[PDB]
Amino acid sequence: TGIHLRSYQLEGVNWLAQRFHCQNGCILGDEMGLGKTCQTIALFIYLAGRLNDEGPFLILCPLSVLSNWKEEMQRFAPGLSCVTYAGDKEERACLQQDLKQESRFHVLLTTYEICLKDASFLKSFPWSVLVVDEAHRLKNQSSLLHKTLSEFSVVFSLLLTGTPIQNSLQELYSLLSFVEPDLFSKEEVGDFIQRYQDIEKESESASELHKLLQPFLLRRVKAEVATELPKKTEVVIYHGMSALQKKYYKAILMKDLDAFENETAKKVKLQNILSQLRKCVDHPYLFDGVEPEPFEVGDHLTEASGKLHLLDKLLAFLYSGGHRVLLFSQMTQMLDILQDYMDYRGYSYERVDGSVRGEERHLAIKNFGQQPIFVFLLSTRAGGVGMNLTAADTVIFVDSDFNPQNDLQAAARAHRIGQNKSVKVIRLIGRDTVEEIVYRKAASKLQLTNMIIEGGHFT
Amino acid sequence: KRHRKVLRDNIQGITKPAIRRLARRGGVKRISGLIYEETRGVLKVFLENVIRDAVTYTEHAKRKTVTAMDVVYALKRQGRTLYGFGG
Amino acid sequence: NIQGITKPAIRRLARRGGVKRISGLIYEETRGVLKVFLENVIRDAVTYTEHAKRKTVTAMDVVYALKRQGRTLYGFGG
Amino acid sequence: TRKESYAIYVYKVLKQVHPDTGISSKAMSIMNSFVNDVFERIAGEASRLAHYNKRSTITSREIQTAVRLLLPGELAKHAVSEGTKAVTKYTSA
Amino acid sequence: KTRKESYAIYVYKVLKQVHPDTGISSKAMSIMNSFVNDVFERIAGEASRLAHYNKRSTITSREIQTAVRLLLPGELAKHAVSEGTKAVTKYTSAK
Amino acid sequence: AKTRSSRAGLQFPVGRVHRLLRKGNYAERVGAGAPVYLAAVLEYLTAEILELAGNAARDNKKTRIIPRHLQLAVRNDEELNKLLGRVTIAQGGVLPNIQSVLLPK
Amino acid sequence: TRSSRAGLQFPVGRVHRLLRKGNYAERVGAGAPVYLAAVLEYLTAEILELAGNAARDNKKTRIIPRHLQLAVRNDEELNKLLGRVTIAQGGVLPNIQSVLLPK
Amino acid sequence: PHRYRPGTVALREIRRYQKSTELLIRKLPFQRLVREIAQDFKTDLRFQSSAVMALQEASEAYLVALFEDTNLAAIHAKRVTIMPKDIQLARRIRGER
Amino acid sequence: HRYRPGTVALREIRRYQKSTELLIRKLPFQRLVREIAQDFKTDLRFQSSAVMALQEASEAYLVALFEDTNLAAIHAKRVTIMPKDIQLARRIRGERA
DNA sequence: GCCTATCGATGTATATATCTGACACGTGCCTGGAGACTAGGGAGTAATCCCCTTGGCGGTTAAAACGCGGGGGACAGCGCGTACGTGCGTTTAAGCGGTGCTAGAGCTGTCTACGACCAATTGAGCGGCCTCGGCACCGGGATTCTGAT
DNA sequence: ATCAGAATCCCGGTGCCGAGGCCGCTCAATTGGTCGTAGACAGCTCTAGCACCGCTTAAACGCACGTACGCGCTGTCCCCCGCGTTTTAACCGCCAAGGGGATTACTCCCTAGTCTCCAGGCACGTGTCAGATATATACATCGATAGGC
Repeated sequence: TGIHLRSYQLEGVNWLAQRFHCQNGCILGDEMGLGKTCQTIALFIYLAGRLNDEGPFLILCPLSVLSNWKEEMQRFAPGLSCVTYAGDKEERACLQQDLKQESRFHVLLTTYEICLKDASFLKSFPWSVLVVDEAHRLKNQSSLLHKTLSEFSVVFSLLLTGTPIQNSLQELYSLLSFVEPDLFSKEEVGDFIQRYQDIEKESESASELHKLLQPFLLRRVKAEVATELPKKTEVVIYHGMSALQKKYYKAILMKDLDAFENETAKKVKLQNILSQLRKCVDHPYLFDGVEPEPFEVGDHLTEASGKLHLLDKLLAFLYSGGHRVLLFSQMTQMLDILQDYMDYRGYSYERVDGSVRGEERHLAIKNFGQQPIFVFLLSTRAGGVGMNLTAADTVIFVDSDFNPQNDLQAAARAHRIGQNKSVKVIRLIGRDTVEEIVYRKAASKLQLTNMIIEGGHFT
Repeated sequence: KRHRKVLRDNIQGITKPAIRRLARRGGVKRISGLIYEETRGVLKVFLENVIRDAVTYTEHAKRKTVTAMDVVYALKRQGRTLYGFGG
Repeated sequence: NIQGITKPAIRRLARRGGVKRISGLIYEETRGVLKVFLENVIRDAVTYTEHAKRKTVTAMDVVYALKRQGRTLYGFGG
Repeated sequence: TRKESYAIYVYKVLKQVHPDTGISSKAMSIMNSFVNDVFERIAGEASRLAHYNKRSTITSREIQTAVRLLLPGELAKHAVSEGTKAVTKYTSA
Repeated sequence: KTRKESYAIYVYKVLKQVHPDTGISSKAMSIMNSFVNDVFERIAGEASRLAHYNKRSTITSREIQTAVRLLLPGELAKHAVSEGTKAVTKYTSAK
Repeated sequence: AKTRSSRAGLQFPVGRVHRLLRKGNYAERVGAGAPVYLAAVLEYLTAEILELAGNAARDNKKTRIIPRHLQLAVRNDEELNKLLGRVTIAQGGVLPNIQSVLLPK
Repeated sequence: TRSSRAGLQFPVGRVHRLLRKGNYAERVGAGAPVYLAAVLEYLTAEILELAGNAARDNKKTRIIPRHLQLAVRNDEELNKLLGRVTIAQGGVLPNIQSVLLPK
Repeated sequence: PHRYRPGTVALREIRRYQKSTELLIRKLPFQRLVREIAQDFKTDLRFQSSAVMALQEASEAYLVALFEDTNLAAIHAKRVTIMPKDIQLARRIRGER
Repeated sequence: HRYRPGTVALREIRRYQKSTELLIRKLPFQRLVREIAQDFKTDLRFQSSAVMALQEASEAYLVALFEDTNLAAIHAKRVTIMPKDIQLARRIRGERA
């Protein structure tokens, strides 16, 4: 057997074991990480070692977590032969001959791009189950990921999340239907939009909708599990733009001058003004050549965004208060600007980015942990998932997101499997800018969702 | 360092081997490298003429997208005909 | 009677065509090329003549033929 | 929305020369554009012929000679015979 | 009996505009007359084709202007264009 | 049969052709013979073309005609090649050709 | 006249008439013939300049086909416009390639 | 070790590229170049996707034709290597100016 | 004495480039035209002008192709035109069958 | 110095395998086609006028033809060493799967500014006959040459 | 080398007449008012196009090497040019038929446009299997070595 750690584990396992004893797939929507893996692996050894169902398991999880996923397996379940399919095409080819032709595993560990390319094995070789978490691609019924996976050969499968429904009900019935479409296909064919009239039955029978779901989905809240109950406080920094980017802001709204041709904000493309306005408020030197001299490093960088004018002092102040931080950016070039600021300060940082390999990411975890590195520089999409980044006392969203579910996912890198400090969360806003507008529209998506969607064990 | 990146002009993005690959389809056995830049120039003149007329069709239609028929009419008005993109 | 296109006539043309020296094999080839060219022109002009129910060819049939054959000659006709 | 095409006619004609065969949408698309082109070429010439011969009215005679003014001889001769056969039996109806 | 129109007097007067001292030959006039027709022929074909491609019953100044910019290279086009709009301006300002 | 094409024994749509001619502005008027004659010509041409393409397709073991087969036929018939000389076929390619000088010996 | 109303020497009414007969469209707006006439008059004049100059260079006053051809072959856009076009008795540009010439 | 004689593989390439018919320029570069030239005529203008493919078909086709003429020009000079002047002569003799 | 080889050829070129007059004897050309045309149809009559128009167009048509052949020979680093040059040029025009 | 092998190298052809998205196909739906109908003048017929091309005549000259020397270019072959075809390892960014946004293509309905239309009106520009001097083309010059020393 | 002389311009003279003008007139362009339609305007819809990320890798790039090709060089020779020669019929001005074109008056058939009726053609959804693709052969032809002989 594995380990006993947390009170909600066995109840969840018994629920899951019951669900699969009901001979269906199901959904577990509890908060982020929480060792849902652990409870899932407990379910596996419940199969392998109480049911004695040693039918080979398969798992898909993101590239950022695979090594930590192995670590979670290695911590408590080396009693399962868990093998990972990874690496160069040659490596992938060898592992076919070495293992797929050989069945010498309890668990197959895989990630999405590889399993899509090598789907033939996943069609052809029967698994006991697939499991997927962070599965939010399955929000989209156009995703080839879902279309292929729904074709793969399994007895049943388990769907996991701690961030359900990023935008809209179609995501729900997609997620819902793709687990048991043999019943629910009519739902994604759109009959459910009728059955619950596009959610417009709303608060007047949200219990009815969730009564459709509570027989099939469990979700348990972190605040309900309470436990460590750390602080998470969000704050928002409405601050103005600097005069240079203000002029660029006018120009992006109106016209670029030939000064902005020598700096070459004209002779460049314009067919997403929002993206350009965002860059403008975010930092004008995100535009190539808008840095007035490429050889320099200096206060012009720090001033050319009103954000950096504050964030320099804020970072220095926070670091001086011993508060270490995670910085999440919408765009890598702003992380570069932030890293240029780090380099300009000589402040010491870690970074993870889509180009960074998972092993390099893993060590970057051990490098931002374990030592007083000022900041972890994180791509929101790649970096938001899974990790136990407790080493930061703080998080700042340098640039605003379009789905608060991303902010939740990113913030929930704290507290997952415990956190033991006060954590402060900070949102930067261009005061009197589009950033306010994006914020308001994002908040609207939040207000559209939880007020009904919160049902679950909540109900 | 990272503060900026410099990128080659897309004219040179017509790669040397791509030209060879096309030239081989034209039956070209053996090539002196000056061919490559010369071809780019030739193509640029060729593209420029077609594009100008195409955009001219687009503007007379007051469209904001270039329409594929604008290219067809441009090609055909410039005396070259290409089926399989409407007609 | 194709030899009615004299050698020195061809040479005169080639001189306007800036040719310094001419191998004699050119002359028979020239007559060949010209004959095919003329015939294709004659074809269409006669066709316009027939279509107009005419017995008499007009330069209009010629210029129409030329216009169909990717050429035009200002000065004749109109 | 709706648009015409020749496709069904091309399809049936295909089943004449090669029954038990099919056609890519690409090819059918190509065929349509080709038929469009041929139609344009003849009709413009028929215009000029009628204009030169002062006729307000395009007539079959214009069609015949226009095709003669476009096709290589044997194709024209075949085409002329086919148009003749079709028109004569049609008007005989 | 027979009669036929020309462009000739207009060309002749235009010649007298550019070079009042200067003369011409009937041969040249024939060439010019043919040339004038061929240009008109070219423009009108485009103008028709444009209107058809734009589902338009009616050709107007736009078709001529754009056809000219299609048919003419260089500032020669834009001179002609500006003269056209200018002449249309005179016409439209005239009564 | 009501269908005029059927009275013409054609496949091609006499009625549509007649309408197109009426709308084609090619002259002020159109005589009732002109549409029929053109329709037959087009039908003949299409068949003569498609037959060679169909052969090329069959020779390539394929029951469905694809652009390559058209291009081959159009370029194998030099009369089609001339008729379509100012014309290009998407993904048609070209006929195989090596000039003998390039061959090794 | 409409020609005079436009301040053009070219015959706007004749141009309009020709458009009527030319069937180029079902309908024509009044500006079209006006604008087109101006184009033709302009291009006519522009040619006649070089023709007169060539005649002056030839010490002639009666413009002659030689002058017209030489003019066209010395104005590239016109040579391009008339590239598919030939002029009776016009001849060619006098020129020879250096390979041919004596040392 | 081993090596093929010069041109031997190119002959296999030539045969392969005469049988195959796919487009040969990388689409993404080709799109970028077009959109640049478009901006050079018109500061802002969008594109239909298919229009780009239509352009690339015409472009590569046009080029391939010009290659053959240059090939024959070099062959006419009893040269196997092609050189730019053969292209210029070809364009000149194509009447393309 | 004799004038040296190819010397007066240049004066001839200069003459025939500077002059602009027709180069072909009318009656032979007319006879050729007529006895060709008879194979298109019997007793075809002609506008007198049509013969001259045809001759002009024919002379012009050859003249250009001749100059194209000249360049072809020149590119071959030869000064004497040879039949291969014409056949290449006509095909590079695309106007040869 | 072959010319025939030899292995065998690395190739593409041809093998049979399972697999899917594009395609033959059936649907309801409907507008453009078909079945009527009339209106009138476009196209046709026979008509005459006369011009034009036809065939023909003559004499004079230039153009074509032919004989020739040769030197000059076309041509073949040779040595030189460049630069380019090849196979290598390394890097880039092409390609792809997304993610999310909305600008504008496409449709809708409304109308009324514009042009087609018909009547009469006038001189624009056309044709016919007219006189002239810019044009050819002439003879005989001077110039400005090649090309032999 | 320089001067020879051949054949190229430049010039005044002769003279011809196509070009340039004027007149008679007619018909089409101008002026003018009416009908009714297009298509310009405004509005609403939602597509497909634009943008950055995450990730795989086939691809491009760059490297080093040797090949043969391009190239300048050579000599050989012969077919071209330039030329005087004789021969030819194109040329041109001349004549004169009469076929064919261009001409008009009277004419019916033919098509434009009429409305009625309605299914051939289409947009759409369908099932399914042809080409897709796996990877395996086969045995190619391409090779080198370098056989022997």
